[PDB]
Amino acid sequence: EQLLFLYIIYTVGYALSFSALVIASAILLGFRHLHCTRNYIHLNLFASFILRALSVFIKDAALKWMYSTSYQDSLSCRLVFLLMQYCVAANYYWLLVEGVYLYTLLAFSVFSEQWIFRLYVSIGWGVPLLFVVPWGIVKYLYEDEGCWTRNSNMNYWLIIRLPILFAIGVNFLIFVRVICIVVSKLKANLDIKCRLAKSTLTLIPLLGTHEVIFAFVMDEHARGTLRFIKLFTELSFTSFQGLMVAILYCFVNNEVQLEFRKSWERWR
Amino acid sequence: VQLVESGGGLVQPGGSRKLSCSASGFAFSSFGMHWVRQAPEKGLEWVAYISSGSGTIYYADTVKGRFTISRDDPKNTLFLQMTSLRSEDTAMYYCVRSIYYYGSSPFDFWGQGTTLTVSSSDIVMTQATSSVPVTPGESVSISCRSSKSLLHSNGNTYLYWFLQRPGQSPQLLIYRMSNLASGVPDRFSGSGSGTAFTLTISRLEAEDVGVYYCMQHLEYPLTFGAGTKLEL
Amino acid sequence: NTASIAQARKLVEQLKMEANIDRIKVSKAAADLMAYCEAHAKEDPLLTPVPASENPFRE
Amino acid sequence: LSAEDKAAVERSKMIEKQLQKDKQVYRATHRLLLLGASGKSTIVKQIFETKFQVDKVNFHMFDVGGQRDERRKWIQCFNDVTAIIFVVASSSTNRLQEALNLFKSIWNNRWLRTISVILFLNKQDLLAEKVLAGKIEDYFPEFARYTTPEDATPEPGEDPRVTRAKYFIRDEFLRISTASGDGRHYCYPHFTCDTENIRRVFNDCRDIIQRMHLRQYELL
Amino acid sequence: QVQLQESGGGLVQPGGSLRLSCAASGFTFSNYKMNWVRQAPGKGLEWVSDISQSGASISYTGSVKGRFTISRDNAKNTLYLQMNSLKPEDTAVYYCARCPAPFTRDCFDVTSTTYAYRGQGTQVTVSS
Amino acid sequence: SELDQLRQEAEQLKNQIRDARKACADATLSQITNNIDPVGRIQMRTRRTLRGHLAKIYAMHWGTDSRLLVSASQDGKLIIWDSYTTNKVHAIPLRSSWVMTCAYAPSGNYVACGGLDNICSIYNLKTREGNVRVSRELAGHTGYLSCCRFLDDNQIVTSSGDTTCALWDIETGQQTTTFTGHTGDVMSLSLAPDTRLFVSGACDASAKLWDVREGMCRQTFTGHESDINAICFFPNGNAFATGSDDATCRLFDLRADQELMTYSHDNIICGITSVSFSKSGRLLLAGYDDFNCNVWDALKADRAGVLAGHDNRVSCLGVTDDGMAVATGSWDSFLKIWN
Repeated sequence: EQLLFLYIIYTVGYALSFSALVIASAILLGFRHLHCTRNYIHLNLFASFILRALSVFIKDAALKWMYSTSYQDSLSCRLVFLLMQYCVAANYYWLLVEGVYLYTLLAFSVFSEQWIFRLYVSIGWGVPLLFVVPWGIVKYLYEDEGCWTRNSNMNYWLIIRLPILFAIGVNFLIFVRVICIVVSKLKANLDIKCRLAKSTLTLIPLLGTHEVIFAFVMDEHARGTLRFIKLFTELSFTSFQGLMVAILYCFVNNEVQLEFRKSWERWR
Repeated sequence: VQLVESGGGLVQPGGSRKLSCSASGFAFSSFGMHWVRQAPEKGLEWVAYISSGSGTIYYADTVKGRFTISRDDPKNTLFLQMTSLRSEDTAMYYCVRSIYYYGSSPFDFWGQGTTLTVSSSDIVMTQATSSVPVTPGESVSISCRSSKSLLHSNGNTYLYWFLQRPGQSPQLLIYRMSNLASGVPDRFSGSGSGTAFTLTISRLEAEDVGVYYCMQHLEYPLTFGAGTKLEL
Repeated sequence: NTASIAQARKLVEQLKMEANIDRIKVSKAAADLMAYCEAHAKEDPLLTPVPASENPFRE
Repeated sequence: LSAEDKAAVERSKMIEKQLQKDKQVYRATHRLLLLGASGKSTIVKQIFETKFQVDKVNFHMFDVGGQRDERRKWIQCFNDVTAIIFVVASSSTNRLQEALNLFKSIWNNRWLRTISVILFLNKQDLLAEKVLAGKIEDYFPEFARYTTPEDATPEPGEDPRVTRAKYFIRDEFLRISTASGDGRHYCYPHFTCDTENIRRVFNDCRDIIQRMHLRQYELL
Repeated sequence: QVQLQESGGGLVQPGGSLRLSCAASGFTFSNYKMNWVRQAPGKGLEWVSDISQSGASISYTGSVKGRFTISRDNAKNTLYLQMNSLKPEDTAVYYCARCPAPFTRDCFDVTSTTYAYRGQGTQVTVSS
Repeated sequence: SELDQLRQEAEQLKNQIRDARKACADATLSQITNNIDPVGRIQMRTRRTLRGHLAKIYAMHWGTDSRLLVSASQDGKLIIWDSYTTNKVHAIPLRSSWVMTCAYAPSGNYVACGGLDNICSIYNLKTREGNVRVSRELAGHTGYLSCCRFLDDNQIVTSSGDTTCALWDIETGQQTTTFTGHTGDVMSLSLAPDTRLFVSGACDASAKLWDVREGMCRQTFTGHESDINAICFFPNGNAFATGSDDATCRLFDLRADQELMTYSHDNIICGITSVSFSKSGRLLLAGYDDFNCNVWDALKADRAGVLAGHDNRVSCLGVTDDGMAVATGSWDSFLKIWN
């Protein structure tokens, strides 16, 4: 009855979040000076969001505009459904790319930059294809439905999930190792609570680990408005991550900040 | 410096062969390379072209498909595969050096060459005349005309001059129609304007009699004139 | 201590040589440089702007 | 339109690709500046230039024993050096104070503001028998109030007072370091003396690398 | 010219007092942090004191702190060193130096007696 | 102690020289140029960005053809750019990675580079064997090399960090003369247009004028507070500009043996590390150390132009022989050419 009000109130907020995120991609794109392979891992990842918020914003008309006005059960439906269900894995794998690059920088010391970056853009774009094409084959032949509906079987909607679970798990693990090494530096050195608060609360929104923060027991918060509580937590955290990766790595980054300071200096 | 072509000789029509160029004494890899042909007693013509780092091949209309050009930088040696041979290919082939940057002198060295014997649109270059009687001491003025303007929008006028002494590989003399070559005495001096060009030799003496070729480089294919013979 | 002896001797001969030179009025020097700058002021492409054809870095 | 300048641009892009290749071979080598007062002949175990490697990581160390001793100019060169191996003796003539003010100047310089120092305090054992058989307070008075803090692991066998002297020197240098600009760079003072200090240099380089990446990521 | 005159110095008995001083022309005395350096016979050089642009931040060598004091009158463009309770080992030539460049916390002054911005030096002997 | 008497006539000679300079500084430059008209804030932009260097562009030098320019980076790379086609005509690896100066022979056939190995390497550009190669290893200096300039294709004048400039006969391999006399490391030498003489600025705040053949100083100037980083002779060959760690520039006029102007500003507190005039002379390109370069009206000492452009120390600067642009090579590894 009520969460619909949340959806229709945060529609414009999430569109403007998408806008702020593409704005931050543009800022990290144009300057020619913030360019560095550390930022091309970022600058694409923001697009993997731009692939999503397009969906949940411009897919909305798939349930409103076309339902504002049966033949549409041709490809023109299930192809857009695959667009959304693929941009989802594109996001959940570009978070993984960012994490694997973090570990790559902070772990090993001899590896080609352009070669490794090309390997990462592959592992970030192809792999969601390399396990959403078998979904296409199955949901085309064996249990194809109209517009490729929600979940035909227990093991046939596992197709989209299990590799996304792998990506989320690897993001969590590399996050844990990054925090282990950070605190190892910090207590091997010559008030920490602020340090680790700000640190981890910046390292989680980028790597997208919040999902595995509240993902221990399932199928038990399905009543007593607890299902809606779970919906609120998960939907808000995800629909915030798009804003938050930009807000913490494009507005509060000292390098882009001094870039803007010097740019205004250069504006007489 | 040492461009030794090899492999030529007798052939059967339509047959096949593999000409090589052992190129030594310089920075082989940094040099773009050409092949050029001369029919036993006719003028010059460019045959095939490879670039530096084997990154661009160009061919003349008469040889595309039938001719292959390749290089081996570690072995420091150029290669041409002859296939689909015709009677019009019983000629002498010259392995040619050339390097391109601002102010360079391409075609700076044409190897000795080797003969091949097989027996059964563009920018036209109007030479002066096949043969001209001349004696030492005075000044001579070899003329040349072009179908198009060789002067470019960039600023360079793209015409080269070469001199062939009897029984040896020709030599570059002038580049971009005005600039003298290395090792070439001030005696020679070319000049001109758009589609009008000349090689003027003052103080003419011995070691100067041969054929004078007026070629261009404004674009591919590369053209030539028949060649003005001078005598004693 | 003889290193300072030699250095002072050489320094003082250098001071003598540089002191016994001619020297012209800064009025003369400044007027000369100003005349040079006003003369060759229409003949340099840094101060003197040149249309965008023969500023051959343009494009 | 690139009539003959097409081949020019072709050779330009070939040489530019060569620039990419040596970018690969440059961004992955560690330039470190030696700054003496040894092991440099042993640190090349694997004349001015000195190249070697640890764990397939290649180190280019420049010694500067060829200049006059006015450094305010020919040291700016090393603003992009990875680390400064600052090889200073432990037995002081007053060597410790000249070394102290040299270290302080390096730390404060506007180009070396963001360079970590690796401090090597040579000949600690030689200082040990020197100050045992017979001095320190004769040059630094504040050595009388000093005692070794409990968080300083000694080498067993020698005099806790010898360890106290060593750590007093180290504490002077780290007081320099922390007194201004801990935001960008850090001293990594070791206690040399005949082991592989190459491992110390390697581990400190890894530490500096990781710290710089964590600092651009907004973590450290 | 960047010239630094120094004054004061002579044969004094141990434990006495002395105020050696420095008048500096050839720069804006404010902008640099000054120095006192010394050379004791048979020895190289060594740095004794430091005083910043404002003179707030100050420093000494260990063997003179509390004993010697460094002050600077930027208004008068001068640098003073008050030596007290001297010692036989304090006999040396004392040079007023200034750090190479202004507005900096950096200094490279002491050398192998090869430096450009120090005065000529006043002898100070402490003996009987 | 006769040395005390030596210092005595030395100091009285200094007083006599300064009094004579007062008798020759009877009207300063700013007094009479005041009546002249201003210029206007020159709105110079970038025109090209040359981007191939792996490390700080530490030195640069045009060629007399006013199109090519050599540049030296301390990764060990000496590359000859063509500007118009912005192409890498050559790229040269060096015997040692630390170089503080490059030089382009006025004939165009050679380049010279040197630095912390004390040596000046001269490389043949127009060789007939293809690739470029080091023709000469001029190795007689005891400190580092900071500046090298070509007289002609055979003799080079090189200032070192041992306080000596030098003249070498490049063909011979050994030094023609040793211009000694400085007390601070020579930081920049500037050939007179007629190459009959040259200035050199050093780290003792003093600029010396020498006679290229007699091999002996002819003047010393001192109106700069701190070390001299850069020096450039006027087009006349009568004045020169010096730039120092004091964060100002000075005109030292050769005839009057003294100073004419100071180029200073309240904001600037950073040591200027490059200087050069334009071709005419009315402007002065001072490459500062707060990442900018300023364009000083040399006859007014106002600041007119500001070339910002860069994102690190601008460590070199030089105008074309025909006044067609300024190349600025900073520590961010970009050469910016400006019209």
